[PDB]
Amino acid sequence: MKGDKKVIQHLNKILGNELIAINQYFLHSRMWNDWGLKRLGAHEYHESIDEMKHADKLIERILFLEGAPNLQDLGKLLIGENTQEMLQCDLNLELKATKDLREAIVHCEQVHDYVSRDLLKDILESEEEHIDYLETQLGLIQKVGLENYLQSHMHE
Amino acid sequence: MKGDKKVIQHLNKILGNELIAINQYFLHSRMWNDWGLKRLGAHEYHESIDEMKHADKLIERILFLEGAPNLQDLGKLLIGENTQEMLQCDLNLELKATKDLREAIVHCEQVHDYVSRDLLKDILESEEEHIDYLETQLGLIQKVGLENYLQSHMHE
Amino acid sequence: MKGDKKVIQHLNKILGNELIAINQYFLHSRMWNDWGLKRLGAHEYHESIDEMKHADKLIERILFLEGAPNLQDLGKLLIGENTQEMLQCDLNLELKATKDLREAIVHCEQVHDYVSRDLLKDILESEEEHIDYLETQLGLIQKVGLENYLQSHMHE
Amino acid sequence: MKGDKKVIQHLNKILGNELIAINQYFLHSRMWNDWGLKRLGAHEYHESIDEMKHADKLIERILFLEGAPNLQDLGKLLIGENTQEMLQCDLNLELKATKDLREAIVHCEQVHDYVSRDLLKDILESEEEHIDYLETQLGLIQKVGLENYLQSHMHE
Amino acid sequence: MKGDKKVIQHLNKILGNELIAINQYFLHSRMWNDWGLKRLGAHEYHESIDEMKHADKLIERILFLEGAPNLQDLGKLLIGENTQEMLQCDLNLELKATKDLREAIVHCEQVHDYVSRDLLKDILESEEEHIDYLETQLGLIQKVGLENYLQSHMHE
Amino acid sequence: MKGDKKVIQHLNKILGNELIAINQYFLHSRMWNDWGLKRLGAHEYHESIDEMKHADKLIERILFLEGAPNLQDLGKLLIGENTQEMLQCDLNLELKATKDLREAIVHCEQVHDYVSRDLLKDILESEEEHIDYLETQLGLIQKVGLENYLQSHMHE
Amino acid sequence: MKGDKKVIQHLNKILGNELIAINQYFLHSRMWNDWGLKRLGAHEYHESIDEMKHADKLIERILFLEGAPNLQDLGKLLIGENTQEMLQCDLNLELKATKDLREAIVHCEQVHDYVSRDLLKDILESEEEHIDYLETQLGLIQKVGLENYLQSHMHE
Ligand code: HEM
Ligand code: HEM
Ligand code: HEM
Ligand SMILES: [As]
Ligand SMILES: [Mg+2]
Ligand SMILES: [Mg+2]
Ligand SMILES: [Mg+2]
Ligand SMILES: [Mg+2]
Ligand SMILES: [Mg+2]
Ligand SMILES: [Mg+2]
Ligand SMILES: [Mg+2]
Ligand SMILES: [Mg+2]
Ligand SMILES: [Mg+2]
Repeated sequence: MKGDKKVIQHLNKILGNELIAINQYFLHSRMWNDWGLKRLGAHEYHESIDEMKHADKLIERILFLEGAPNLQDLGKLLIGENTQEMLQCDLNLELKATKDLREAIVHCEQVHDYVSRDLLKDILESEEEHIDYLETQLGLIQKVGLENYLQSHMHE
Repeated sequence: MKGDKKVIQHLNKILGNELIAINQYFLHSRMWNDWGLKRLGAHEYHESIDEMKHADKLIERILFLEGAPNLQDLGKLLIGENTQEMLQCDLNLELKATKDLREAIVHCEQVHDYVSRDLLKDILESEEEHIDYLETQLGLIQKVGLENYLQSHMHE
Repeated sequence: MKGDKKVIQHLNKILGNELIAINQYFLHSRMWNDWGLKRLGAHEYHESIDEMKHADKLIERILFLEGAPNLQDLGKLLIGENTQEMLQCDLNLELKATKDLREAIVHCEQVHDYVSRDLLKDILESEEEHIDYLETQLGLIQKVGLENYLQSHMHE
Repeated sequence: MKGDKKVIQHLNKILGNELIAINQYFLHSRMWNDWGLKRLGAHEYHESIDEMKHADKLIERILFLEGAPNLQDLGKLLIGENTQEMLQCDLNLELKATKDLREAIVHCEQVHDYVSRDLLKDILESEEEHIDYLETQLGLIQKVGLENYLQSHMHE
Repeated sequence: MKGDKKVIQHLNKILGNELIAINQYFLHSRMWNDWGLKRLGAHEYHESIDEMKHADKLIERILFLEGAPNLQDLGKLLIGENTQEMLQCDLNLELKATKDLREAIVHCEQVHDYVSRDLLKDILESEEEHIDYLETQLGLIQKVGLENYLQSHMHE
Repeated sequence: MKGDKKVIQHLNKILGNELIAINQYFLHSRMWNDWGLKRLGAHEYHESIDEMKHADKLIERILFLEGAPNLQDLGKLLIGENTQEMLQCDLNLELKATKDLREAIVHCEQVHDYVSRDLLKDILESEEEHIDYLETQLGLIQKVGLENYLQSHMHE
Repeated sequence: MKGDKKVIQHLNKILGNELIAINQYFLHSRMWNDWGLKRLGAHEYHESIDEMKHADKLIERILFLEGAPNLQDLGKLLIGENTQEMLQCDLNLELKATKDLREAIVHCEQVHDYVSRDLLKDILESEEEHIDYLETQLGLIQKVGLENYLQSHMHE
């Protein structure tokens, strides 16, 4: 089914966002696991997996719409050097991701690609939940203090 | 069954403290969830549900006694701005609530409405349990420090 | 995550409508139960629980958007005094609730708060279900007569 | 297998009658559901699924005999404005359908297409069961009065 | 609940398309079964059923909005003559159906019927899935050859 | 029960047709098994069994009507050289059987042997299902090519 | 544990080959699914996941050896335009990978990183397995013809 050319370019840019997210989160997860902070390791693993499945849905929809998914161009991964940095790196990436998603939905509505709008909304619902998770972890670092925070995240 | 007009007014006043407590404890619980203090939030939600169950039995009786239950005149919620303050706000609401129950129960006794008294004594017993919980948390903030106390209420 | 001010104002308004509905529907339920019309009491109870869950999710959404939920302001409860009027009251409240949900959806769309839009769309479909129930009961009173209608809501 | 061209004509006629029924009964079922007469909706809904199954078997048989099933020429639906009129419309349709069934069996017998005859006899048997139902609902409306009849069909 | 009269008109037009597809997919399913292409027959059978489900919802919504569902009017079936022709007819039909769905959605948004919108969107997502299936069968016919393609759909 | 002399003679004739088919189908089945076309072997085996069950019920009826079942005079088997001719041989035999079944039924009706007619109708229904099967296989050889057809019938 | 810095440069090279592999195989999978070659898509999906597991174990050995994993530099993805090109692209990549694996292993042996060698020997076995699969599919396309080969990979 021939899709709108700019819809597809939007979808490929979200995909590019999801592809940065997949790898940033995966490496952060394995750093935390590596330092002995398993609870964070595991939680960040699942965030990564989540973006993979978003990427999958985006690849699938591009192909249906007779476009060409772009998995070659990998943007800038924001890699913190401590827990507090890592969390804010992921939050910076999610805030870039959310306005880009918002850009695309406006366009889908213009051209009446409502199915693609809905796909993007469900993705946007999920990135807003990751923002909440992330912000809240920064808050808890202030309320309980970094050392307690890390302590609460050694084990599962 | 025609009731005592003043009992009904005591019952509506107790009902009135219940409705404040429902909205306050509920709002406090979501606040605590929102901040990542999910254990504090789950406890406070069950407190709110409890107050809902008292209101339901109060309403039921008022109607049996051919009064008119008052769900319209909501009073002032005591919303704290941090955890210590939120606990103390629940406490104050409860000290007020218990003084009004003791007064209701005196008048029930005087007019021989012994079933209404038994209801209020049950509720009173539940409010004193609540007070014990709140006083023990404040106690615990002091023994272990606010930071450790908040850490032990992040997860379940 | 900071959200649009007129959005949060819109949510606190929808929330205010829910709180009216919680109290009004709960009291009508206990009223129908008190009169021996257990089937109406059961159904009306479950409407009140529905409004409660909607209010929980608004409250959760307002806090994430860094707003301050308003459980303190409680509008005019519309209590009927017989079955026909309590139903007509519920309906009038629901029609006001859906005019406000539409306007608040319009606004979330303009400002690209698509997740808050989707939440409200969900609540709105719930309210339209409640409107269909309310309207059908009033038609059924006309079809089978009030006495048969009440007979059919005696037993659970 | 090449069948009698005229037998095929009858089968296609019978089919058309069943296509009217499907749509008539479905809409009637859904009108009744919409008025909160859930029991009449449910029964009428099964009458509709019933005619769909007859239609399936007529389409299969037409094809086997190398006919062309005609699902294009939808005849006149008989929609009522109230329960009693809806039932009387169902009764009118069914009585036309059995006159045609008997015509078609007469021709099947004549050309020795005994299988087709048997197919139409089994349909005829269902159609007579449906006549019996409709005549009995109309007779019960008289015996218990419309308001009781409809009360009895409010809930499943 | 009073619906916008031109929403109801669109709903009835979508209903009208659904009624064509029901009859057209069912007849195609029974042709394919009759030719021994039973995997094609079953899959086509379930596309028919799914359209019957969309019709049901559309009739249900129209009656709620005080509309009158049109099941008397049946547009032009596109009956193919062989497997390629039948699939292409189903695709042509689906392309008309998605166009009218977008048009109806634009209008629902305009008059703020966001629930009708959401329903129409769910259907559109289903219609688009049927389009992918059809385009995909047509493409496979080209990759594997018609003889093999049909071979692969003889047995269930 | 002394049955009609000519009814009994028709039943012996239909039995003779069954006896041919039994042997013809059993030999075709074992030829297809012997050539490694096991799915055709199995299917033809079950057609053989079915004609055996028909021959049983005819023998039981003939004996009840005080006749002599003729199992001795075996008509001409139509044995084919390749899959295509075997299916066509089966079909030719099935078309002679249905002709004799129709003439026997006509006679049963004139002399009012209605139970014999009902027996013969059930067999006719089975034979038409076999005619359907056989014609459909000859059509699929045309559609997928002989080599694919046979390929799809090597393994059970 | 301070590990050899050139080993760590190998591992990051092996890792960067896995990262090409993941994306390449995951796009081929989804192209195959989008063409209806669902058995090819599923098989290539699992090759993708397999490489993702390889990528995970290398990141972990690197972090433990005190190096910094590189997920930022995405190699050249070899994306075919038909099934046969797709498989040769996979094979092209896998021979580049095995070359790099053997280099890296010889170096591990020099410095006595026997444990990183054993991890590399395990990955090398996986890739040789995948080379066999890919060669065998190319050789099967010659033996059975492309139309049969794709036909056999339509369904799962
Ligand atoms: C750094 C690169 C990647 C790493 C390290 C990685 C790692 C993993 C791991 C460990 C799993 C779990 C496999 C299992 O044991 O079940 C997984 C699953 C998965 N991956 Fe990846 N992956 C990467 C890239 C990608 C990409 C680029 C995509 C899509 C474009 C993707 C899509 C998926 C999907 C759909 C799953 C299945 C998730 C589920 O349903 O559980 N991955 N990945
Ligand atoms: C801001 C106001 C309120 C909020 C947010 C609220 C919310 C809730 C929620 C989320 C539940 C759990 C329902 C479920 O998931 O099954 C609940 C249950 C319940 N509510 Fe409320 N509610 C409110 C006011 C009230 C009032 C005023 C009453 C009674 C007069 C009431 C009576 C009840 C009862 C009896 C239950 C069931 C408890 C049980 O037996 O498990 N609620 N409410
Ligand atoms: C007004 C148009 C129609 C409507 C609204 C409609 C609706 C429905 C619904 C809701 C179902 C049940 C689906 C499920 O939940 O599984 C159904 C089943 C079915 N329909 Fe229809 N349908 C229509 C036309 C037709 C026609 C024209 C035919 C055949 C020529 C047909 C054949 C069938 C069959 C065979 C079934 C399955 C019955 C069973 O459960 O065994 N339908 N229909
Ligand atoms: As083949
Ligand atoms: Mg496609
Ligand atoms: Mg009373
Ligand atoms: Mg104490
Ligand atoms: Mg927050
Ligand atoms: Mg045929
Ligand atoms: Mg209505
Ligand atoms: Mg005897
Ligand atoms: Mg270390
Ligand atoms: Mg080899």
